[PDB]
Parts: sequence; structure tokens; C-alpha cells
Amino acid sequence: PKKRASNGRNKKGRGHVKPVRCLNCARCVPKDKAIKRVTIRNMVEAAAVRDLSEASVYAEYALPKLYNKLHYCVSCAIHARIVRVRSRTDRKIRTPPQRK
Amino acid sequence: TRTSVLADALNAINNAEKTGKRQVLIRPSSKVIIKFLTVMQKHGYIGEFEYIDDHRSGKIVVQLNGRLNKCGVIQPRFNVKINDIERWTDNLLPARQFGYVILTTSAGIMDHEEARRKHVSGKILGFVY
Amino acid sequence: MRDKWRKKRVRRLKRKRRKVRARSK
Amino acid sequence: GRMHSSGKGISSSALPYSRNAPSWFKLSSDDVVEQIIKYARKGLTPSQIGVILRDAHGVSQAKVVTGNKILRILKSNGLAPEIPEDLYYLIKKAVSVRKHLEKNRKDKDSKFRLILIESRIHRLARYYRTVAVLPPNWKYESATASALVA
Amino acid sequence: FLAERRILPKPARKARKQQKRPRSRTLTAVHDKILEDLVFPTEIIGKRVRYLVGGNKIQKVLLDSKDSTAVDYKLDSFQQLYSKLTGKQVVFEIPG
Amino acid sequence: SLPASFDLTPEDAKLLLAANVHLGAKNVQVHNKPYVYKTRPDGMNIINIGKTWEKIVLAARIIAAVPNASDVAVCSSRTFGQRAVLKFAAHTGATAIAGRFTPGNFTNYITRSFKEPRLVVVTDPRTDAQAIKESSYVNIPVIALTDMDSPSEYVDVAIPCNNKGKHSIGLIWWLLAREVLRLRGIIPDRTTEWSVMPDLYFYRDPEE
Amino acid sequence: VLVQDLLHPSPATEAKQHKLKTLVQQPRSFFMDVKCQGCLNITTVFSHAQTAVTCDSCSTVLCTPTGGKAKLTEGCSFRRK
Amino acid sequence: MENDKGQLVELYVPRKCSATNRIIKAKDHASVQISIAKVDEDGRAIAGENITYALSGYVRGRGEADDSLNRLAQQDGLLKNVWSYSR
RNA sequence: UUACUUUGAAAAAAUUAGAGUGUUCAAAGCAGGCCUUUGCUCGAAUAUAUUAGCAUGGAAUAAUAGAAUAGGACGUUAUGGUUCU
RNA sequence: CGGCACCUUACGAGAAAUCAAAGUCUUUGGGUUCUGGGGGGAGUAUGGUCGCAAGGCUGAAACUUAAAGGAAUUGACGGAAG
Ligand SMILES: [Zn+2]
Repeated sequence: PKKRASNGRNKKGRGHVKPVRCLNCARCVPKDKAIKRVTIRNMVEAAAVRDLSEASVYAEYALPKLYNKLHYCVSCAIHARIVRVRSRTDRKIRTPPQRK
Repeated sequence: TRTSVLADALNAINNAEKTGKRQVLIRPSSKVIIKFLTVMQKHGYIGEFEYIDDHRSGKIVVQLNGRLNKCGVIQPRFNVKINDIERWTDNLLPARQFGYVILTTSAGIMDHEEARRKHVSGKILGFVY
Repeated sequence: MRDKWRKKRVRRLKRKRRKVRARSK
Repeated sequence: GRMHSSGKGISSSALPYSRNAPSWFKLSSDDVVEQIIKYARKGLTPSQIGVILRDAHGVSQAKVVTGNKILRILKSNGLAPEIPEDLYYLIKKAVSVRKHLEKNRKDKDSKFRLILIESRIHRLARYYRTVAVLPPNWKYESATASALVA
Repeated sequence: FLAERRILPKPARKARKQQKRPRSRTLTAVHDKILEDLVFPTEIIGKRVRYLVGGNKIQKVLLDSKDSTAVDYKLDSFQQLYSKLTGKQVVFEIPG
Repeated sequence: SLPASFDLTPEDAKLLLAANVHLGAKNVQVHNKPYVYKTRPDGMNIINIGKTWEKIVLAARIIAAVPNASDVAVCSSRTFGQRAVLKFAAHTGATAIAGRFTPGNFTNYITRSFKEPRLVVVTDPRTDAQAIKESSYVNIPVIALTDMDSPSEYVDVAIPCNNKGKHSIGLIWWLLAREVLRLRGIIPDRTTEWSVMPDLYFYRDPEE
Repeated sequence: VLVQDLLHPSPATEAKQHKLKTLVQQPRSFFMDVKCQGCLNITTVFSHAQTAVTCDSCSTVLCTPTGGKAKLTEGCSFRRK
Repeated sequence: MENDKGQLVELYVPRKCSATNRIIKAKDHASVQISIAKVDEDGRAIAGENITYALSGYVRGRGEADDSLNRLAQQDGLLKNVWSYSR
């Protein structure tokens, strides 16, 4: 039967969408279907931000962040637990999970 | 395209009556539509209805009284002999005691009972009950 | 079977039939 | 809608209910006729004549003022063009697209549009032939189109 | 004032051949014209026809609020003269 | 029709406006459109308190038409209305259902508090959706205090008011009690001040 | 809404309707009498004009066509007829 | 419905909805019958004397019961200028 | 100009439906019945056929033609001119 | 006004999943084109036709078989998650 009314992707009023390669396995996956995560991480772990600020020759030097956008295919993301299998009624919920 | 203004009018009436509305707006008007509404009004299936002049085909607003079970057209307008009225009334009406098959004869638009009274027949046009 | 390979199998088999029948032109 | 598209736009003009001239209109039934004839002699098509009339002279409708349509008056005074205006602009558009295709041979949307335009030309010419506006033997020729739309 | 137009009847199917009857000489157009003339100082802004439950049909005409001083006391005379001259019931009204 | 003594008095209009009964929710549904007088430019909708009063009088006449006073069940799941409904039951003799409404009170005849009211009055259709559903299962008419965003499914007579107000709920319930008792005749006439005060019927926090 | 007066809609919603979706369709456009600042000469101009109309007296453009209503130039005053 | 001799052979002529005139079926349990007391000019409820209306389960399910009561009571005088014919 | 529809005429007999008729009943048959007859005497109905053709009434419904370079209609006893019987 | 969609409900539809259309369908008739008649054999053989070829379009029968299949429920299992 039909599993999703959206067919698991985001293509409406469109014929073709150029593919993207999975970060983990390099599989060609359409850009709208790929599980996309935007990550803004600190470049230095919180343990070393102290000794590195003390070792810095600059007074009031801000440590730069590491900006990255990750693309995963469905198998990679499910395997890496980026997304999980949800119940029939919970599939419809499309608000971002309340963690952040 | 728009192939039957009688069909659009009766479909709008059917949808309003099934949804409980006591009025429906019909566009466009015509002579055949007005006389079909006149036969329904004469038999009490609708109340007063109104013709609006817009220097065009026109518009109609019909008042519904809740007595209408279903009204519809028969497309195409088959030629009907006097001997075919029995078959048409058998297929379309729920009983032998009420309901009318509307015909267009050269003597005018009329229900099958008046057509039987003056012994004329024409083309079937619709039904009401 | 995948059905995809079954149709292809017949395609390889239709090809053989055509060349063999062509022998006795 | 949109014979040759998927559009369903309903935009168009909405004529007023009143079929009489406005009370504020002061031009005569003659002065409108001479305005129409002056612009038609200046080369304006009936659409442009009517646009200029309402745009600068307040003639809301030539029918509600003069009593006759613009093309009917021109045909009554011998100033009606031989080819109807809309068929002329369709043939001219087909000529322009065909010249662009001959200079741009790898284009294919324009080839598709040319097929659409030529079918619309043939349908309109067929109508004008059935209503005897064009001769019954009138035929659109791609080779000789430039003469008609020169 | 009213105009004296000529009304050409709708010819029968077996009747002989004649000139094309213009639409101006039809029954509805002349009745509309005399109705419009009945209210000459004003101008009609709309026409409605009522199909009452009894079967009789009642006309209604919407007139402009401009120049309504010139016909407001002659509504009844207009109605009675037009009903005599045509046979249809007409009820004039200015929406105001 | 109705005597002019049933008209909105200036005194009642002062209570309703001072109690912000006329303040309706930002978004109004199509079924609640007739009750909005005008939208305030911030977004609040002004309630036609003349219509609120008239619906109150109609509802009180429906309550007065029920022969057995105990056959009327009054419900409120909101905490703001529990004291109001309890005092309404005390004064009028109705059967109060304060707090949680046990599903099956009208349909399951072996439950403990199985009642058979001829009429159910509800503070809010949204938080009392279960009670309305069962009334629509056992042919119970529903009287509801409705704001402009309240759903109107299975509610026959709607009293337009502010359901989310501390003073609005108490005042409206007091007004209903006063009118039902006026029609029943315990209070001699429509001009004598009632002993009960609108401060009574107001919800009190555990602080005060 | 089961019962509703279709023959007498509220004029507010009648004015909110599309011009083709009224009981009788009616244009929302009008014609204007435009006074240029330079002189005084009545020139009837359509509100939704597609032409850059110039008055006869002085060769000055009165309005510039836009997507909808024509835009009158500065110093030009209009009065609806 | 009557027989040849005229006797009313019909049992249970059913009720009809006051709003839509539909027949209220024998098992339409969402249908209600509102009874509204008549009030004399002294402000007293008249005992055992009521105005009665019936609404079909369709109207109640659609949420049109409130506007239907507004119309029926305004036409019968139970209310003034609360329901408007023109919207 | 039609189309359509009403009525009429037509569609062999046999067959079907169907009226009459105690083949002892019936399937059937088209017989038969009368006070007993040098004879008297009800019958053997009728419907239906159906596309095509024929005649007829009606002009709704659905087509078709008409007066736009007027090549238009009436002058019945309109004014003349060219002819033909 | 036009689009791409979406959220809630189900008057209504449906075997159900579900559906603002897959509704207005035994209360069956708005206009129109195409396709199917249990599963296989089989998109096979043959003939035709297009193609440089690969192949495309059209397209059977003999024979064989009582099911094949659709949606959903409970359980069992999973080198799936909590
Ligand atoms: Zn991957």
C-alpha cells in the first residue's frame, strides 16, 4: 500500500530534482529526499578551551566555530540513528523535535 | 466545456438540498430551465424562484423547501414514444404514486401525467421526486 | 526472479533465435 | 481554458450593465466616427483605436455611443483591412518565430510553439472561411507568409 | 413620452417566406424599450422577475437614486399604463 | 414576543463591560461570526453583548421549560468554572458535574454516577468535548457558553461569552441562575436585588 | 449557513467580491477629469490607462501606464466623473 | 397514507426537523427536541406551556443548530434583532 | 429545409398474447347451440408486429436558410420601356 | 484573482489503506478519448511495419492450473528502533 502521502520526499509541482551524494556512502539521492542536518559546532572541545585561551598570545581572542551541512541517505541516516522508525500516527507530526 | 445548463442547475440544487441549504444560486438561466423550475414549483418541490437580469445569459436564485429528494437530467434527451413512458417511469421513479418524468413535446414542457392526459409525447428532459 | 532479468533472459534468447533462423535464409 | 496551455486565468474586461452613454459624455456620434477614421487612417487597428478612445477621449464604448462596432463602421466606410487583425498578428508571430528558428536550428521549445501557432492559424482561417470573411480557397503558406505580413 | 414601434409576429413553420425579421421587432426588445422610456428622466440599473408560488410572475426594476424626484410620484401611473400596454406586473423600486 | 423588561439593562451592561465579557478571542470561526461586533486593531473581537444578553434570556427560558429541576445537568471541566457550577447547583437545584467528566456517564448504565439528564449545560465545548459527544449519543440538548473560537459541533443554543475569564464565567453563571430563578418565581420580580453576590461564584486560588 | 439572502448581499462583502463574481459584474475602474498644473483643460482619462495621454494645449504627459491604474504625474489633480 | 375506505393505515407519522424539514429517524440519537418556556408579561414562566422545536442529527452534526435556533426563535418572536437574514 | 413526436394506412397465413366454446378435464380443435325440429340459429373476435417507405396534426427540444459593396421586401389598380403566349 | 502545496473534519465515498476528490455512483445518465475480463504459457511464436543495430509498435494459439491477487487483524520471527 501507500506508506506516505508525500512518498517520503518533497517533490510537488516538479518533474526532476538533481541528486546529491550521501556523506557516508556516496549514494546518489535526490536533494529533497536526503536527510539534511545543519551543524554549528565549536572547533575546540570544551576541555581545551581554557588551556588554549591561556596559551593564546592574543588577549580576547574568540575561538572560531566549525560550520558544516551534512547530507545522509535514508539507509545511512537510519543506521546512524539520525532518524528513527516512528509509529503510524507519529509519522504525521512535522514539527522539529523539542530538544534544542 | 459547459454542455448542459439544465444539468448544472439541477446538480447545484441537488447539492444544496443534500447539504440542507434553503437557497441555491443558478447560472446561467434559459427558457428551458425556467419552465423546468416552473413545473417543479407547480408540484411543490421548490418555493418561489427569482430571475436576475444582467444583460447576459442571466442568473437564477432558487428557494428550497426541503421537499426535494433528487432532481436530475437525462442526458442525452432520448426520443420517447408513448409506449416508452412505462419503461422510463419504471426505471426512474421510486413508486407509482408520486414523482414526475418531465418531457419536452411540441405541446410544451410537461410531466408524464399531463402528457398522458393530453396523449402527447416528445423527448425526456429530466425527473423530480 | 527479479523479472527484470527474466525479460533480459528472453531478450538474449530471442536474439539467438533470430540469428539461427537467419542461417536458412 | 487556454486552448493551447494549462492556464485557467479568468482576467478580462467587464462591460458595465448600463447600455447607454454616460451622462458626462459630450462628444457626438459624428465626432467619434471621425476620431476613429483619423486613427484608422493613421494606421491604428480597431483595438488600438478603442484604447486611445477610452484613454484620451472618454469614449467608454463605441457601441454605446455610435451604435455600431468599430470594425463594422470601418467596413461600412471601406477602411476595413483585408486580413482580420487577430489572424494577421498570429501569422506575423509565426513568421517571427520561424525566422528565429531558421537562425537557431537547435531550439526545440520554439519548434513546439511554432506547431501550436500554426494550428491556431489554421483553425482561425477555417472559421473565417466558413463565415466567408476569407475566400474559401484561402490557405496559409509558410513560404509566402512574409508577403502577407510584410 | 413613449415610442410607437412596430411588432412583427413570430412566423409559423408552414407560413410563407418573407424578409428576415430583425431582433429589434421582437416582443422582448420593444417591451424593454418602452419600459426604459417609461422612466426617461431616470435610468434603469437592474431588472428582476419574481416567479411566485402561485404561478404569476412579477417584474421589478432597479432605478438610480439620481433624478428619482422625477418618477417617484408617477410609479403607480407607470405600473398601470405598462400593465395595460403589455400584460405583465411591474413593481418599480429605487434601492436608495 | 417578549416584554421590554427582558431588554439589556444599563446595570447589566456595566457589569458585563467591567468584567470584560465582551472580549472575544483573536480568531473567530464562521459559525461564531454573527456574534462579533467589530475587530479591535490589536486583534481582539468585540462581543455584541446585546446578543449575549438575548441568548442568556433564551437559554434561561429553555431551562425554565424543564419540569424537574434535577433533570438539568451542569458541567465544567475548567477550574475557573467549578465553583460557579457548584454554586449554581446549590441555588437552582440542578445536578453539578465539576472537574473531570467520566466518559460513559450518559451511555454506560452500570457506572457509579450514571445520570439521565434531559438537558446538559456546558462551560466550554473544547474541554468538555466528551460530555457533548455523549449528549449527542443519548439525545441530550446542550447549552454552551461559547467564545468566538469555540467549536459549534453538537451545540444547539450557544451563549456568546468569554470562556477564559475568571470574572466572565462567574458573572455569566450568576446571570443564568438569576434568570432561571426569575422565571421559576422564587425571586418575586425582576427589579429586586438578589441576595447572592457575583463575588460568590468566582473561583478562588489556594492563596487568598 | 443554510438560510441566507442571496438576492441582497451585504454591501461590504459585495465590495470585497471580485468584479466578475458579483451578482451583476461591474468594473471597479472609472473615468477622470485631470487638471495639469500648467493650464486648465478638461481631459477625460481612464483610470487604468495603457497610453501616456498628453493634453492638446501643452505637450505634457498626464499619466504613465502601470500594471493597474495609471499613475498621474506630480501636479496633476483628478476628479472622478 | 390511507386505505380505500379512508382509515389512516399509517402508524408513527414521524417528526421532521425544524431547520431542514428532514425526517428524524427512529434511531437518530443525535436529534433533540428543544422546549422553551413561555413567559407572561409579569416575568413568570407559564407552567406546562412551551414552544417546541426539533433538529435533525445532520444539522446538529454540522454545527448549524445554533443559527437555526436563532432564525426559528427570531421568526417566532422569542428573540429580536439577533439573527440577520442578510449576511 | 428537416430531424423529432401523435394519429391513419401497411406489416400473409402459421406462431405469441388474448375473447368465445364442458374436446368427459386438459394439451387441443374451431367448433357449436336450440323439445328434438322435413329446420331455426351466435361464431371463427382483437391486440401486437416495426427498422424503411406513404398521409396527417403539433412547432417545444436539436439542427438548417435568410436584408451588409443591399444582388433586400412591397406598390395590390405605382410610372414608363424591352420582349414572349 | 491565478498557481505549488498543506492542516482539521467526514455530510459523502470506499474492501480498506485512505480520499475536497478516489464526493455529488442501485435516489445508477454534464461532454469526450484510451484500457481490462481468473493465474500462467506471454509481450512468447508468427505475419506486418519502423530502425544501421540494439530493438520499438501491432500480436496469438496449443497446453496447463483453483486459485493468483488487494487492504487490514492477531501471532511468530528480524543479524530494526525505544
Ligand atoms: Zn548513504
